[PDB]
Amino acid sequence: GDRINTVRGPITISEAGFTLTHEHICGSSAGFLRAWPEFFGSRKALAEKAVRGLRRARAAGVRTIVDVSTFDLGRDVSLLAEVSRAADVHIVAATGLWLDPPLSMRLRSVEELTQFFLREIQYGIEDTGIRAGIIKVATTGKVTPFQELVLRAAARASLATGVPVTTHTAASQRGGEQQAAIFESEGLSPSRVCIGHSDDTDDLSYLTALAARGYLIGLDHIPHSAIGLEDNASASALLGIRSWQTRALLIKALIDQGYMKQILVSNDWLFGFSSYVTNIMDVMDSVNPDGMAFIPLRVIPFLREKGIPQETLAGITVTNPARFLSPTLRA
Amino acid sequence: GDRINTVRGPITISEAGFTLTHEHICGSSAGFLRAWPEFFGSRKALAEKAVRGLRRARAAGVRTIVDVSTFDLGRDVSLLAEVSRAADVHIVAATGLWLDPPLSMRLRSVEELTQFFLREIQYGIEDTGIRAGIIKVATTGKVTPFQELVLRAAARASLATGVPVTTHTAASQRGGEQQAAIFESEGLSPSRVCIGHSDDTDDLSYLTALAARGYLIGLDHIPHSAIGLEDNASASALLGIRSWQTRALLIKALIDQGYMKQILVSNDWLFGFSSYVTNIMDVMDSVNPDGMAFIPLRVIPFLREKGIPQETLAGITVTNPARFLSPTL
Ligand SMILES: C[As](C)(=O)[O-]
Ligand SMILES: C[As](C)(=O)[O-]
Ligand SMILES: [Zn+2]
Ligand SMILES: [Zn+2]
Ligand SMILES: [Zn+2]
Ligand SMILES: [Zn+2]
Repeated sequence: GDRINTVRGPITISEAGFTLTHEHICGSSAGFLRAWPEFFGSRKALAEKAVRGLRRARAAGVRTIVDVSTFDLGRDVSLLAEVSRAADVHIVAATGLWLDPPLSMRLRSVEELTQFFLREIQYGIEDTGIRAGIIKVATTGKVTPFQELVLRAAARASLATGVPVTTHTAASQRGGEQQAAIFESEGLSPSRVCIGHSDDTDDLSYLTALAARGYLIGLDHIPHSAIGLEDNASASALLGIRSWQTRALLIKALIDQGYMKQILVSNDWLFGFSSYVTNIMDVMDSVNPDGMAFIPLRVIPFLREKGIPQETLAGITVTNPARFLSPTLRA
Repeated sequence: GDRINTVRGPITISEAGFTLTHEHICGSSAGFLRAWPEFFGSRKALAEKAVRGLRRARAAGVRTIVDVSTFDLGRDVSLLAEVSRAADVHIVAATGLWLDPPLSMRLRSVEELTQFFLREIQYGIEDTGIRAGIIKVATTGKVTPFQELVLRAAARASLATGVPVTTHTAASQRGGEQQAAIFESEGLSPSRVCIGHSDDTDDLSYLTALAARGYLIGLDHIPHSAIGLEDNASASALLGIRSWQTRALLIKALIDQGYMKQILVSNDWLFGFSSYVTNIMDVMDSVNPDGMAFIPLRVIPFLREKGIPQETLAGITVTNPARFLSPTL
């Protein structure tokens, strides 16, 4: 109803405040942080870096982040709880599956996957008793048969619990349209779904058409940009070469079209990143030293400068995430 | 030098006894047992099944198993330590990588992989202080570029520590030849290497040639013969069409060639198996109700009746594993 799960327990949605709806503490792989912590220097070093970063985000006004790391992104909810408590920032944990499921997940049926997502929402993650407040799913442009199982299981878990679904897409492939079709074939309301990484495209017809159907639009890659780093193949492939201003103007664009209630904004940042080339984190941190504070420190003023009312910005950063995260469906 | 690391700490070579050199407590995926234990009923149920299975094997003469589950096979060394202590059977843990590395492993350099294998051997696995006593690697027929990195990292870790390397091969594609070539390019002695799943072929010339170069030959799929399951659409690509006796005779064949010193025998069994289709464990347990006791209860007597002397059988099951596992440079 009006309470959501965080890694410190249930909170009322009024307490969430300024919420970043797509972030990561650490982007990794199942088991990896605990098997090889010195990849990140140490577990302690990683935790301290996350606490420093989250504390700066809190100074800048952030009160909640949603960590959309799944099992196969190496989600360690014990780490999430430790850094949440120390930074005093709410963290919502995720269930679901991203793009790197191990065999023990890849070979499961839609029914089995449904019961796994329900366990993480209704019972707890691992043996921690920490419950997920969101379901994260990911597809390639053309959805694979396994990915379709994952989306149907996510829809079924969402209908049984009321918690929302948020996606990874290839926006240049208009990936959201095939995702939306599968979700609706399962009876899932578009108001329970955020189509993420949507600022990766400048195709406003695609974006507005999803928004008109009641989907939430995740403009969550705003600081991702390898401009100046064109000589870095791996960084360019990851971040793109569109400017952060270009990405942010899509926020204005969707407001101007009348869809401010459908916008969710985030940084998609992280404090460690093992599921890409070595030292990618140092490259990203040089691009955006603000980290997760990039949205409140850079983007919000940029948009106010362009004339967007304060009330509108507050609605996008506070009201929209609250409506989205509040469990809404079967009691 | 003459101490072997187990999940309960170091043991002397003489303590190892009858050793099964390729086994699994649970074939899974990294993080999976912790995240979804009810897939196996419960963690408790899996543990209890494994303790009964190990005690059965112990009553059939087994004293040590080598669990060749890697990180990406969901190795949980805390589970191994628990079941080892309750069954009074030594378990040697593994490092290395099998065929399901996640992105955080697949994108690593040979230098990075070498350091991870070294951490698990020299420092410990996770935060447990339990050190690996063997390095497990796997390839599919024609070695992929990443698999080649794994094999080279395994060779370098072995050379720094004396710990042996054991492999998963496609024997029908003669995959050991490519593995050996890579190991030798690194300066690794063949006597530190077991080429596994070798009973999956009838090509005796292929096996003898490897043995003559000094490789250990892992005849570890003996009970994966099934016989009777052609109605199944997932128990013929995992299990066999040749009888277990046929596989077992390869042991005798190699003995007769004068290579009994080169032979390692095991079951490649497990007590849980999530990295396959659902309910596979039920199929497997019905086909081989002996589990890890299949080697001592069926294969040893079969060889004895074919005229292999006790002393030779003890050499294969006690002496060879001890020489293989004892860290050596
Ligand atoms: C963990 As990601 C690079 O898919 O947002
Ligand atoms: C874990 As296996 C079936 O490759 O020996
Ligand atoms: Zn993503
Ligand atoms: Zn992300
Ligand atoms: Zn194998
Ligand atoms: Zn095996």
